[PDB]
Amino acid sequence: RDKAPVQPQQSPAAAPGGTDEKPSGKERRDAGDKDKEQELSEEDKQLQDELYRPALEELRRQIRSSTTSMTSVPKPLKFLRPHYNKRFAADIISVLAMTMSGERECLKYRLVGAGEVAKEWQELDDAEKVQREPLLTLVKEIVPLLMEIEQVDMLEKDIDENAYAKVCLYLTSCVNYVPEPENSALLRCALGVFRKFSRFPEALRLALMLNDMELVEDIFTSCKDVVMLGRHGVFLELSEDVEEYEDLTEIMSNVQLNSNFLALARELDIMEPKVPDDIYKTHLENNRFGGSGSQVDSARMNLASSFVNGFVNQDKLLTDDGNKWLYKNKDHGMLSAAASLGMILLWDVDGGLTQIDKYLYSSEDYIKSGALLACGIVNSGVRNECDPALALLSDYVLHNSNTMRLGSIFGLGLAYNREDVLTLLLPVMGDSKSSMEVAGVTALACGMIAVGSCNGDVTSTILQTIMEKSETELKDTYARWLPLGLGLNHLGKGEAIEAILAALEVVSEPFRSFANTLVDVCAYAGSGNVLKVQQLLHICSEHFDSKEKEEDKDKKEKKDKDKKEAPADMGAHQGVAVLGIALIAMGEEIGAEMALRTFGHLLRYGEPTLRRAVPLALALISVSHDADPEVSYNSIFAARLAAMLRQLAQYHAKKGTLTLCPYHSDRQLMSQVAVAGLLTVLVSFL
Amino acid sequence: EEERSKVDDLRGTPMSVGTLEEIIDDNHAIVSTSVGSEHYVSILSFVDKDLLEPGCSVLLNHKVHAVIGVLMDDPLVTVMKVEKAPQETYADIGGLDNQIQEIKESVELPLTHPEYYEEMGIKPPKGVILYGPPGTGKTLLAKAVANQTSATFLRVVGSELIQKYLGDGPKLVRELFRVAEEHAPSIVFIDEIDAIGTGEREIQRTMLELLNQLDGFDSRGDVKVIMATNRIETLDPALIRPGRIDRKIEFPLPDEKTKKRIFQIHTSRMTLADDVTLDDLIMAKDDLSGADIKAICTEAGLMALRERRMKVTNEDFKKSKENVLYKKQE
Repeated sequence: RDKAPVQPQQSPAAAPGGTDEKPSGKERRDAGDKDKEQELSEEDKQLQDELYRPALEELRRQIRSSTTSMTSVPKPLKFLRPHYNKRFAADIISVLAMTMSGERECLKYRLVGAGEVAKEWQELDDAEKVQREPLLTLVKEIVPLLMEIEQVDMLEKDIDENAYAKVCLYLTSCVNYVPEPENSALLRCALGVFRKFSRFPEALRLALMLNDMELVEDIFTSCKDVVMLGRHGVFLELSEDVEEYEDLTEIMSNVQLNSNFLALARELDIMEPKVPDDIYKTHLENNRFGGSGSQVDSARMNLASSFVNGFVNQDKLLTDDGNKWLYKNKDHGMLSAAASLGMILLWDVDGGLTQIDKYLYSSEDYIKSGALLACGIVNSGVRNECDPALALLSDYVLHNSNTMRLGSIFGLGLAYNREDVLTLLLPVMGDSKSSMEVAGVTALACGMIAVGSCNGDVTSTILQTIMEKSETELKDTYARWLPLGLGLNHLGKGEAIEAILAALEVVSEPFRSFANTLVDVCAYAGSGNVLKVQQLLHICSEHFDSKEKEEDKDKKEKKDKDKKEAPADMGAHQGVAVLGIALIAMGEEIGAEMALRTFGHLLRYGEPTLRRAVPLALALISVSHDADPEVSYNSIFAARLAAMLRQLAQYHAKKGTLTLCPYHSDRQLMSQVAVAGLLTVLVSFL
Repeated sequence: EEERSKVDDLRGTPMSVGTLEEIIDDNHAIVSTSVGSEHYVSILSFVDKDLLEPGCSVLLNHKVHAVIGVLMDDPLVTVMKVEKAPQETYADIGGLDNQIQEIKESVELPLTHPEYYEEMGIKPPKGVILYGPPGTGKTLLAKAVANQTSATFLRVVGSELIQKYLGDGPKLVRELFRVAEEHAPSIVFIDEIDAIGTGEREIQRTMLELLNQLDGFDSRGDVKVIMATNRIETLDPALIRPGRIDRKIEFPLPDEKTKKRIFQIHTSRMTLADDVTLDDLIMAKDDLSGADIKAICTEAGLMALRERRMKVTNEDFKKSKENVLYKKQE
């Protein structure tokens, strides 16, 4: 109605006029007023006026919250100490106290670093637990630990809405927009409320992120207490990293209550359900082993037939197609074809000894060296296959144990985490052989042993490989694959200052500056650190055409989750190195049609290195439209690397470190075919 | 920089726009013009020579006609086919489940689920040819949309693109055959086949040449061609045996029940009132396709949306039905 009767009532500053006029404002405050509260110019004297002064503060914060203010709204409430499903409480509490306490917690969170804001935060916490509108008040109260008592104060019965919604979007915006320590608060408090609640596998992902030894204990006594089994052993062994499996088998071997977690803790019970169930319900065609095993020639496409042959591990005909196939093959193919028997025998542990024994202690050193490589690939928890290779170790120039050191140290690193493999690896790195893959599989071996460690050790292992890295400045491929293992030890954490320690004791000529930028690559697994994104765009134009490839290649690791920002204008540039950066930065994801378009444009190129390295990610991202790119390569080619690599794309077609290390080590194909001897022993494939 | 800005003398004032004919492997191509001037000059920079697709307009000069550059053509190809994946699947329409599983089983067996296709050893890469009595893309695109779920698609609607210009010939069919060659996992869809129904002597020879190139005399199994006309009597009997070799089917008359199902599908997502009857809606119609009932569903949802409501009353849907009653009678 009109302001005729009530307008001359706010002008008198007398105490009774306030103590009866203000209750009328609380009565008519159900919808605020008839208008936008244009009475500010008349209540600005009440601002200076003060029996029921808390009601004057309530109406004052009501109107100041009503029109506009940034700091003066929550002062009448922090001084008021409020003591005096409707529309009144919803309006003055929900939105007015939402933005009100939001700007109070923001101003008091950014300005100063008492308990009045905590009492306001708990009062609004309870009132918005009665309001029951989720994720709004939550997404506003994210930034204010108090979040622990907030979650354990709220997570009592509402599990699907707060866990699914709050953990889903608050976890996404917690790895996207929230820094690390508050995400650690999400991990600990989520360990609390999720420890008291159900849905163990999401807490197992909280073990994939926490990497703590207590979570697996409480979830194994609780998952053991709450009665399938082989399935959660399978993805149990998949989600766990290299540390808590070794520590898991030592604490389960310390308890030995049932030994079923010891049985599930190794690679045996993750492969014994898969292989028979895969051979039974699936039937692969033989026209790709006969066809893709028939169009091979030139002693390289035949190597692609040893890899496609390695795809089987149903049909084991091309595997057992007589003999002399390795005898006709050259060294580059004696090692790869020697490891083919290891690729085709991932299961049948007992049969691996009687299948590889025919090639053991042979006449050619590469047949038995690749045979020990096979013995290292076929198993990772048997630890009873690497006795003869580890025994001798005494050549100091070359006698069957530098190549047997390649296969046995690389396959043993794949099947590795005791010190008494590095006490023996000390003369391995200290040997300093002219062969690149010695220090290659050494740094990759100890590096894959030290992945996900206790924040990273800077001991005489990486100190020794850095001193012996800078020992001689020859064969810079050592400087290209030693930072691989260095980064494998730096991997697992981003906030550590160990990368700056490498910036202290490593910085030199651009060789070890490329080492330092590799430590920069693997030491930034990913968080909210856009500072290195603008720094990425800043150092993106460096004259050195390799730290662009690796330092800019880190894109697929840094923003691996938020894939909407990963596509950029890297293809619109003119540097072929950048085209490689995007081409490799595509990844091995589900392969949407946009990626297939980026390979439809990146595929047509003239350089043999880019046209050689397109089908790896093209067919890794798509594992209908699978045979069209193969026909496209048949129309482009019809060099040798394009045909062997397109047959290897027929191989490819038809957050663990094990799926990240192999290709990152594989980003060195622009050299001699010696690297292609380590190409055949990748483990990132599924 | 200077080497990039030194070829400006060739692309300067003496410059023309010609029409290239073909590219010869002897590094000298043949071009043409309004009088057909054939000049062969060694190639230069800025040209692709692979994606150029000879037979289009290029850049010439008043000089010896050294090719300095090219110019892209036909933005007209953009309106030919759609590149999106509509959510309309084969399970969104009913009644013709056998009629849709005949084409689904016909063209979804090659290149997809190949154990029943490559093990037999037949490979008839010709596809079925359909025809819709309502036409207007509703039924023919509701049958062809089954292949559009997860696959590349090729669409051709109307013979106007051949008749809206001079008798260039089957070169556009060669463009569809080269984009289908580079896009083998696709489905060729020819819609509104009224070439002979709508000089006229050249339409017969470019249509018989369309049958010649469509037969695939030099190409192996590459793509499945699905044709769709309106009247089966307009097509000559010579276009049947070479073209239609796999199978053909007939479509029933949509009088009351097929229009009841079309009305149900067009009124499944929308919200209608309780008093909205169906007998008057399936009674007042007479030989109508789905484009006009979709038009009155659109203008009925917007007209009912004028009052900020999503419910379509009966009087407003009859007021929109008057557009159906008037449009077919006009």
